Amino acid sequence: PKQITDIRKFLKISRKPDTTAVIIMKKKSKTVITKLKLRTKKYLYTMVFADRKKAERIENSLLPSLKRIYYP
Amino acid sequence: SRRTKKVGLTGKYGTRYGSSLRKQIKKIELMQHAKYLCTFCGKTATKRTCVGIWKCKKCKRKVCGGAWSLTTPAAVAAKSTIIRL
Amino acid sequence: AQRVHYRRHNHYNTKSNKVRPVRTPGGKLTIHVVKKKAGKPKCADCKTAIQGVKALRPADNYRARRKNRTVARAYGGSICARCIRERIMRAFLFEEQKCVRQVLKE
Amino acid sequence: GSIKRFRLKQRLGKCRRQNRPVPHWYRLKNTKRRHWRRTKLGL
Amino acid sequence: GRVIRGQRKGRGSIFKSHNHHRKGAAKLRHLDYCEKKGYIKGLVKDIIHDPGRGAPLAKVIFKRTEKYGKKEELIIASEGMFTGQYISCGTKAPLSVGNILPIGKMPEGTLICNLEHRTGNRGTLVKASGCYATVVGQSEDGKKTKVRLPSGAKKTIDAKARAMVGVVGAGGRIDKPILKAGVAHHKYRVKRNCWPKVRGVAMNPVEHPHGGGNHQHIGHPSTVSRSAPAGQKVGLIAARRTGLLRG
Amino acid sequence: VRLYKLAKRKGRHMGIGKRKGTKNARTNQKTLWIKRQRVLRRLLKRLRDSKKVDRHLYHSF
RNA sequence: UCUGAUGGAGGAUCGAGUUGAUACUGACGUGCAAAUCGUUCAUUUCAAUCACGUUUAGGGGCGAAAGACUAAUCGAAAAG
RNA sequence: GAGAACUUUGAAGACUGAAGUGGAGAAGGGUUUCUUGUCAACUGUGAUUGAACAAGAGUUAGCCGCUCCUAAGGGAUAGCUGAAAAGUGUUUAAAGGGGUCCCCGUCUCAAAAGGGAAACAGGUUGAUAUUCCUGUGCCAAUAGUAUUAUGAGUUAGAUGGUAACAUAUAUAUAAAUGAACUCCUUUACAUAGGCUUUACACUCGGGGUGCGUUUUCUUUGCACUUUACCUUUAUAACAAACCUUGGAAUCAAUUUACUUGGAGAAGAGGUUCGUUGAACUCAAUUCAAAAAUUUGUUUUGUAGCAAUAGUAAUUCGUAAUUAUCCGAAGUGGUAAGGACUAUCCUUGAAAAAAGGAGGGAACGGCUUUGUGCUUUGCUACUCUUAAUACUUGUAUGAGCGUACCAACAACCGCAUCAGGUCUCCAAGGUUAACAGCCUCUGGUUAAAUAGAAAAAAGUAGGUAAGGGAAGUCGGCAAAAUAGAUCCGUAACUUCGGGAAAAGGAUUGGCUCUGAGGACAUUAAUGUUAACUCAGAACUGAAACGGACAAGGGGAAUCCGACUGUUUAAUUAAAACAUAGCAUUGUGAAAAGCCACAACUGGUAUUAACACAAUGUGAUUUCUGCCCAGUGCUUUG
RNA sequence: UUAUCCAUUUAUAGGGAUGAAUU
Repeated sequence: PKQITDIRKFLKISRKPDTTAVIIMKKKSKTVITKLKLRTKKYLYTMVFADRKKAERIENSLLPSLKRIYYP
Repeated sequence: SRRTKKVGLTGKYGTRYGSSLRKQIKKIELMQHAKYLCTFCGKTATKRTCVGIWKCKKCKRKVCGGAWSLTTPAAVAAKSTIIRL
Repeated sequence: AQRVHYRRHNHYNTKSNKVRPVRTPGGKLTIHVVKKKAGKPKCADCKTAIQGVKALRPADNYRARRKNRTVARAYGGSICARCIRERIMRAFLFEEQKCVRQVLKE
Repeated sequence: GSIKRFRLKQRLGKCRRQNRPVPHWYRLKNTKRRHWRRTKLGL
Repeated sequence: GRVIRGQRKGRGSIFKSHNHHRKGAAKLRHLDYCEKKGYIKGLVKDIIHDPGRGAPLAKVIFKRTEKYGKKEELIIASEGMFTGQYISCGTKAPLSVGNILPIGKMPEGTLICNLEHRTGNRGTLVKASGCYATVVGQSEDGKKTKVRLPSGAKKTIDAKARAMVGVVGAGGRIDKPILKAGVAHHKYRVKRNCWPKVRGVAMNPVEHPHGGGNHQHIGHPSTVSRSAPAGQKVGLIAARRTGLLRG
Repeated sequence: VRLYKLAKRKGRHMGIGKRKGTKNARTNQKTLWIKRQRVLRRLLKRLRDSKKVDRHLYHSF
């Protein structure tokens, strides 16, 4: 498992052919924070989003033919 | 304070073995555990490593010597005769 | 308290079978075998540990990156820096004395 | 023991197989029987 | 009777040398043209302890002449030699402690070790710690020279035989009293199975000629002839004399 | 056990008729020396660092 | 020379465990047991203890020595 | 159930008491394992039980092991002996590999505790789990050509730092030319002692949740409150070592201890390794101050794994919802690491495998002349990772073990035998303590029998007035204190001891008093921890190491100096050994001692401070006379 | 010295005047 913080690196990894699935995790903190995890052949890359607006925008902009799995 | 009147380092032997044997072993353990002058670095830090090997803690250099002392009179005499020429 | 047991077919506490207890997320205390600690690489002359180079066991050293196995100067990763400098001056000065003896022969 | 050789394991299986009783239908027309605790097969 | 303990030693079953941790045989360089007509200098890279013996050994590095490379030699160290020292070997090597010279080249009265009783056997005499031989004379024609061995015997050896100038280190090892049986146990643990001894007079007559009786005595003269068979040579073998010495 | 520990904190069950190990076994004298030396050395280092004492007096003490 | 600390040596001491086996000449002695049980006792940094592997084979081995041990067999094993 | 003291369930009373009939393994066993039946015999009483009998079933691995390496060593080859059988194993070996003529080179086996490519958590079955499922990783391998793509380098091999050294973060730190030939390092190593760090363990307090006590008291007692491998995990911190600057006696730095310095200390600033593995604002983000990207201030996240899993709860058809999973500390038990010090007439394996270096052999591409080279005309090319396509024989992951017992009835003792049998984990109280005794988790309440009665006698214990060894071969057996603190301690002595000599006093509970540390502010004030000593009152049937645990001393004599060893199953000793002492042989491959039928071999990887053969048996003080006898030995 | 025997080695130069060093 690898955590990545750069949004451009995240999208660049997502667009790659190896990537198959994106995992969406949402949970209440104290506000709901989320974690987006691309599943590649080598590693599983997660980025943590504190806000909801940016997380939704990234999820929508995410390439759609790769399958989505929501854990909650 | 002074811990032993005369037994010295042989106090580790307690009362075992003869007094003469303990005194004789004391006489040479005294010089077996002593520090000797390292003629290469000039610091008195040469200690016995094994039965005939003496290592300088500073030089890290080791030298063949006597069983219980860095030098033996028989060896120093021979070296003196050789260097005379 | 929770008691543990060996898991790696070796049930004697030899130096290759040292273990570390660890508490799992399942709330149970288990045992993991610790890797044997490797000695540090040493200089060829002074037999002193050379810095800038990792101290991995051969299996790990095979997988380590090249940057982590060497230094970058002369006998790097084989001779310590002070020994190398002493060898430098020894070579140069001894060639110099040889040359001056050759020129003083006549 | 738990760790065994292949030949030893096959021998154990054969010795277990030979411990079954005579079939009933055959009895319409055994003595070489052993118990694991009484007679050790030594092999 | 049965085979006695001395007889069982030659079978070499449990009486072989405990040699697991020995560092190698102590030998000088094999004779070479360099050693015959010049000096070759080797650097004593290290001096180590050989668990069998009392004298320390010297790991000496020579540079091969027939091919590129370095050769390693294990030479019984002389008293006073140190790591990082260059020792010269051969006919033309200067006479100094640690050098290897032919016996014919050293003057009379010098002390030597690592002697070759026959030229080229790379070292056979004077090797136990603290021992030395004295060169007590050379022949007029060269070719022969007389030495006095640590046993006090004069021996005549050809002049080309080599030896090391100096005395072998770790001298005086005898003067320390082994205080306790444990030190003797550890001493012989790395040499042989010659210890403890057990007196033959305490055995039974079946396994020793000294054994038996109601009083633990020899019963017959303890000096045995040189021609006595293997199970019979048990006492003082071919003794020229007995009792305390007076000179 | 909590109540007994509280009583011990008040010093209730430490009498000489309640001790079974020797004095050193109960309170290691080497450890007592260790603590005392460490506090004295810490104090001396603090004084030298704060310059309330000089280097020579620090070494002497 | 004397005093107080520090230090941690020793085939040092007590002592569980381990390894043994002093005494009761206890029990048992058609035993739980072809050598056990109970109490007592010796031993614990070393000539220490244990395991596996390996070597030595019978007029031979091995023995800190008791004619000990060498598969319940030893002043010459066991099998034919 | 026909039948129940010994089958099952519930309740109770108890035990085992983390040195366990608790969990894992090895040797050995071999199906005893599981389920369903079942009782002829066995399960020394019963028996419906069972390790019995019967029928079925059950053991899943690239990561756990073997397999590989080498050790003590075994077998074999060449020889050489021998009738052979066999004995030895390089003693006249032309004995596999490498590059490309030369270099190196007997083979093979021997470790399920040594060395060693790589795995974790949760869940799952009647029986298997680091093996299955889910998820997340890691290791090794991956041929040739051609395409792409990723990075470098170049108009033939990169760059920073004074230095210690550092730098490739591409999905992925993959590439930083390098032959022959070399030289190193890792693998790779003893013991003792303390100091220190971390993890785990234990414990204290707070918050939440559930349960329990509740005649009375109790802001209460108990349980849960978790977080793996992997990410060079990033960083932080620390012991060390090194670099730069610095230039030391009024010597200084510094440890528990000693260690260190003009061969360069302190101070100041750095580098690296190693410990650990989210520490530290660590990361990202908000807000202010530096410029054609730096420093201070917030939020978020158990750093990713990760909560989706576990755990403890509250509800809902019967599979789902919900809430918690966070604020601080102390003790030092175990394990590992670190830096050290000390000991040795003891110096405490090897190889497979891997790495570093020294050295500098070879050199673009397209086309062309002439016999790989000189040549003319042009330049955007070489390495490295990944993917795809085709060719290549089918272009990932072999085989074997995996159930169960491990003794209490699965092993060995003829047996379901009070015996024996190797390793790891190791809670609380009291305490020096892994002792003893009691307890929590786990396990058990079973032992070739039960009930009743309870005399003799036996056996294992208790207690006994007065006397106190009169008993007896003999104080055999038992009794006597025995912990800790304070005091006191003789003869003798090898000066080390004797010594816990001998011999006294005290000890509970309660209420107090005193001493012993750490952390910040402008010389003075606050916050906070450990149990450890000392002293005083009071108190009680004068008792308090209350149980448990736990020396009897002294005066002498004999023997052996001591520690140690011994007749397995009648003798543990004064016997053996021992250090010390003395004697003897031997200068070597034509030697000493010993083995062998021969060949050959052990000591010997040895060399007189050695090897071999003897006697005596620490120390102290001694060791007298006899060479006629018998031995041994020397000359001719 | 040729039989025979022994020793050493990688059978590695014919006799007289503490850097490496190989193509």
